[PDB]
Amino acid sequence: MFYVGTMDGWYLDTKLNSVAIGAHWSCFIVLTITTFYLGYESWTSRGPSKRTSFYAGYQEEQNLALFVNFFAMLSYFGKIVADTLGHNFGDVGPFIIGFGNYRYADYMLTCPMLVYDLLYQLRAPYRVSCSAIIFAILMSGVLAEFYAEGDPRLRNGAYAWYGFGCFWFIFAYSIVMSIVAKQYSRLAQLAQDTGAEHSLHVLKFAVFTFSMLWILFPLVWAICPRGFGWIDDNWTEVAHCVCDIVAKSCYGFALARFRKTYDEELFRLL
Amino acid sequence: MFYVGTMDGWYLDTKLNSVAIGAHWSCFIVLTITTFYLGYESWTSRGPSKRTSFYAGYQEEQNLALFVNFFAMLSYFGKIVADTLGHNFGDVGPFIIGFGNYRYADYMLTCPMLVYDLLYQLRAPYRVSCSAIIFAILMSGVLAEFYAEGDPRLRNGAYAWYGFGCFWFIFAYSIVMSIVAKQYSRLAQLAQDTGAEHSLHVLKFAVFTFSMLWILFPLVWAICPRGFGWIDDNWTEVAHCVCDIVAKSCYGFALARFRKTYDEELFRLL
Amino acid sequence: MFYVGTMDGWYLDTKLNSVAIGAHWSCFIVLTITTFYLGYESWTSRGPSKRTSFYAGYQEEQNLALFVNFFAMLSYFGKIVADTLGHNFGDVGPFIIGFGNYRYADYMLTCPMLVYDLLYQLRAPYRVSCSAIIFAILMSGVLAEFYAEGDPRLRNGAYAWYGFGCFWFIFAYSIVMSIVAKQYSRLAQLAQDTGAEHSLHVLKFAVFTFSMLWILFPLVWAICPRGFGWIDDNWTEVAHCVCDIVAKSCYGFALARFRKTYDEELFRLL
Ligand SMILES: CC(C)CCC[C@@H](C)[C@H]1CC[C@H]2[C@@H]3CC=C4C[C@@H](O)CC[C@]4(C)[C@H]3CC[C@]12C
Ligand SMILES: CC(C)CCC[C@@H](C)[C@H]1CC[C@H]2[C@@H]3CC=C4C[C@@H](O)CC[C@]4(C)[C@H]3CC[C@]12C
Ligand SMILES: CC(C)CCC[C@@H](C)[C@H]1CC[C@H]2[C@@H]3CC=C4C[C@@H](O)CC[C@]4(C)[C@H]3CC[C@]12C
Ligand SMILES: CC(C)CCC[C@@H](C)[C@H]1CC[C@H]2[C@@H]3CC=C4C[C@@H](O)CC[C@]4(C)[C@H]3CC[C@]12C
Ligand SMILES: CC(C)CCC[C@@H](C)[C@H]1CC[C@H]2[C@@H]3CC=C4C[C@@H](O)CC[C@]4(C)[C@H]3CC[C@]12C
Ligand SMILES: CC(C)CCC[C@@H](C)[C@H]1CC[C@H]2[C@@H]3CC=C4C[C@@H](O)CC[C@]4(C)[C@H]3CC[C@]12C
Ligand SMILES: *C/C=C(C)/C=C/C=C(C)/C=C/C1=C(C)CCCC1(C)C
Ligand SMILES: *C/C=C(C)/C=C/C=C(C)/C=C/C1=C(C)CCCC1(C)C
Ligand SMILES: *C/C=C(C)/C=C/C=C(C)/C=C/C1=C(C)CCCC1(C)C
Ligand SMILES: CCCCCCCCCCCCCCCC(=O)O
Ligand SMILES: CCCCCCCCCCCCCCCC(=O)O
Ligand SMILES: CCCCCCCCCCCCCCCC(=O)O
Ligand SMILES: CCCCCCCCCCCCCCCC(=O)O
Ligand SMILES: CCCCCCCCCCCCCCCC(=O)O
Ligand SMILES: CCCCCCCCCCCCCCCC(=O)O
Repeated sequence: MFYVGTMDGWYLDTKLNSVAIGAHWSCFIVLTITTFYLGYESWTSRGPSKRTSFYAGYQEEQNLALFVNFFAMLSYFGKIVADTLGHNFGDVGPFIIGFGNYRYADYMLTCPMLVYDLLYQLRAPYRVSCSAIIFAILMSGVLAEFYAEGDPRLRNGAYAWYGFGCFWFIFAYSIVMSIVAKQYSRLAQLAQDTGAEHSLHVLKFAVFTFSMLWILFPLVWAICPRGFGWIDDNWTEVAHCVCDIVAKSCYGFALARFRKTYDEELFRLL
Repeated sequence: MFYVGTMDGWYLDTKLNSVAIGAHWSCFIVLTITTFYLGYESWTSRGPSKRTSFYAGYQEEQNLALFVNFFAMLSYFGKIVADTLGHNFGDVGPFIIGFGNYRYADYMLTCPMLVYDLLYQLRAPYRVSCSAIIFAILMSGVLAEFYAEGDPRLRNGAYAWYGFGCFWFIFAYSIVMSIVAKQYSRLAQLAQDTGAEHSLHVLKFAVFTFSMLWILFPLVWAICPRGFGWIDDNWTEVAHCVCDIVAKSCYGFALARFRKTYDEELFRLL
Repeated sequence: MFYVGTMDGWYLDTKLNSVAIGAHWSCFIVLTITTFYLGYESWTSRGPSKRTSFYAGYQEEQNLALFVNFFAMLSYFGKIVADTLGHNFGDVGPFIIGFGNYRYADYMLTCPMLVYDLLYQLRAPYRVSCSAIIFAILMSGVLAEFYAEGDPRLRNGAYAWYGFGCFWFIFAYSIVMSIVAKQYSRLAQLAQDTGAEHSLHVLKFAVFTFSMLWILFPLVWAICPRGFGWIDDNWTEVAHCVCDIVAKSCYGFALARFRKTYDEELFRLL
């Protein structure tokens, strides 16, 4: 009778329309392109010096954007296999971290890597600590799905867990931004008028812009059928596809361009 | 008919009484307090020198006690949401590492971090190796729950897995204590009568005391309905709450006090 | 009606014969022996210098073969407990990473460690990156099991996921071998005729031989009931036991012998 968390739910027909299926295809294609591009950048990178063969091979923190895009691509491969077979893939079948049959179970793998990577660009403190908190926020979102989709007697568990996640998200942000802020401040005074100043401006704004676009995820939760229900389940899939293209692919391309142009300029100051 | 491992089990009414629910509330409050306290110590720590701003931010091994308390707090948040909704949370619903709807599934995340942290205080060898073995012991305990709570035809699987876990636990201990012993021995001769001797005495006894209190977990298993059944399921929840307050919170406060008083005294010798 | 992914499947009688049960016993005994042997080598190792007490304790990358054998031993302990109780253990019960009730769910823990260890022997670049890709390939194999064993309407999902895994496996190999190749090339010119040359020859061939034996896993998939069905489920269990003895135990013994004889000879060049 309740399908969430079961194999019975997995064998049902897909509830998704052409709009949601099209969004999954679009997201998979963009993530696959980004993965091959970031793979090429990883192979050919010689570092800021431009004299170290397989630089990204020895400094493997450089491959974090590649692995974010690669794991997101694997998750969307699963969504398009399920869509083309025409079976239900929403919060049914086996619970596997890094796989997106459970909403936010894919992000539990990729988001901690993405926050680590963002903070690593500014050599910011609390990188592992912010990855751990993001892991717990995404766990909160997974548990809110089980309550939201289960027996309506337990529905208020979804708000308890959303609230917990939002609490720690606001906390994490209000500490993260106060690190990104101090890291730019340190380097800004250090940079003086050297020309590294302009690249350092760009790095702070890019890292801040991509950080702040993460607020779209709890906002989509609030407007979708989990909260107010102003958008349906099909448009929620479209909202997540767009947010994933921005958070992972556009981030991946933006960072890859920064490393192409401004890496050495800041490698002396960072 | 058998509920362990199923969503059907999750929708049943809670089997817990007021004593077990009160123990969960008490444990959640203490873990939340410890988390905020250890968060404050992490933010304000300047290291043993007292001259490094955001020391714990760059030396993130210092945040391990914080993350143990934070993940235990998340697990107990889940128990009190389930208690207040009034649904069954004992070995039912989705299997998620770091979440305590399966007994020992929460500990699979926090215990390896806690053993790493203990051995890191003495700069002991085999820190990752001891974290790996503790992970396997807690896996053993998870698998013993599935056999203990399932079809009684398979009940003897619970003893096979408890035995496996106990075997490797005795092994791990009988090697760990022989490291803690040699690490104190090395530093004891090195310390001479310098005043660092007294702090080093305290560190060995504290690390040994907290290590030895981990024997309470397999002893609670033996006395609870899994073994002899001298205590019921409600008193087992109380026993785990008390053991968690000692193993995580009291450990967290004890370590934080050691770092406040004796960090620099031993940072020259460690 | 479909048992894959369910607790109902776990309570069924074993489908395995004496040949498959004997293979599980044989594999468990060999992995346990290898674990105790590699444990002894870890304890007594003094490094290439032969002057560092608990060398493997401080350089914990040396314990990777030990932890591969230890986790494989835990997985086979589970198979023999299930065989002796006489219950079904094939892709039923709880999904737990590092546990082999789901085919390839045990390997998701051990294979990334094993590829890290192989590449670490040659100080090869892309070690974490190759561990991440192997993790995704083994995830692909897990998802192909759910489709292969479920509702036959969704059977073609098994080929989609096998294809995805094979694609990234060929990719990973065709990049890995081009690293092992360049790492041997670098050291070969560096070694000249010093006597380190002969040991370096042995290391390249051993690492290449063990790397290439990993092709047996997707080949067994193709010949077993997942693909052409030339062998039955019982002989598939035997094929995996033999492949595990070679990939983990024989690897473990071969590496341990290399470190006994040729460690110092190459520690100056590596
Ligand atoms: C989406 C499916 C069909 C996979 C196709 C991936 C395509 C788009 C990938 C694979 C190889 C890639 C190319 C690899 C190398 C280079 C050289 C350099 O100048 C950067 C871009 C460029 C030219 C890449 C563009 C994207 C690319 C063409
Ligand atoms: C990047 C673009 C160009 C290529 C698309 C790649 C993937 C997503 C495509 C290519 C071929 C596809 C498969 C083609 C055939 C079948 C059989 C059908 O009964 C179920 C769907 C299934 C199993 C498809 C799933 C999706 C699939 C694996
Ligand atoms: C349990 C629920 C209600 C959450 C409440 C957490 C409370 C207990 C936390 C939040 C902020 C914390 C304080 C933060 C900072 C300091 C300064 C220093 O002198 C150590 C203790 C002290 C004074 C902390 C004591 C505990 C504290 C008051
Ligand atoms: C630390 C102390 C002071 C604060 C306690 C925090 C948490 C555990 C409390 C505060 C408010 C609580 C919620 C209040 C309202 C409801 C609706 C009810 O139908 C189910 C329980 C549920 C969902 C509660 C779960 C537990 C809860 C989230
Ligand atoms: C498979 C079950 C019964 C467990 C038994 C494990 C046995 C085979 C293990 C445990 C202790 C091990 C021994 C430990 C130490 C040494 C000394 C050295 O010269 C290497 C081999 C040798 C002699 C080992 C051989 C294997 C050994 C005997
Ligand atoms: C290495 C060799 C020498 C020792 C073998 C170790 C393990 C695999 C053996 C030793 C004793 C065995 C147990 C003996 C008794 C029972 C009770 C029976 O109703 C179910 C099987 C079960 C639970 C067995 C499972 C496997 C077991 C745990
Ligand atoms: C690649 C995907 C990214 C970067 C996703 C990030 C998602 C979040 C920050 C989600 C956060 C949420 C909360 C703050 C509350 C609980 C619900 C979530 C999971 C949507
Ligand atoms: C914060 C919680 C802690 C430190 C818990 C530690 C738990 C253990 C060491 C449990 C060990 C067990 C065995 C030795 C055998 C199997 C049963 C267990 C899991 C209770
Ligand atoms: C100890 C076990 C080892 C080293 C196992 C390795 C297994 C693989 C490389 C398996 C690979 C597969 C694919 C290439 C495609 C999908 C099916 C798999 C999982 C068999
Ligand atoms: C340390 C944790 C801090 C507290 C964070 C969680 C607090 C928010 C709980 C929200 C519960 C909302 C329940 C709504 C009930 C209703 O619909 O009437
Ligand atoms: C932390 C980022 C910002 C998140 C903004 C949260 C705004 C509150 C959303 C609550 C939605 C759940 C309650 C809706 C219930 C209903 O009216 O049906
Ligand atoms: C390397 C592994 C070492 C062995 C560790 C496990 C051995 C203990 C097995 C205990 C089985 C107890 C079964 C009791 C059967 C009964 O009740 O009659
Ligand atoms: C390794 C730490 C010490 C653990 C102490 C173990 C003591 C044996 C407990 C076995 C309990 C299981 C058998 C009870 C069966 C019964 O009598 O009903
Ligand atoms: C980036 C991903 C690359 C593509 C890798 C997967 C492509 C192989 C898909 C195989 C599908 C085979 C379906 C067979 C259908 C049938 O039986 O008729
Ligand atoms: C990447 C390593 C090599 C793998 C070799 C793959 C060979 C193709 C195997 C496809 C098997 C699945 C299709 C069989 C369908 C059938 O005929 O019943």
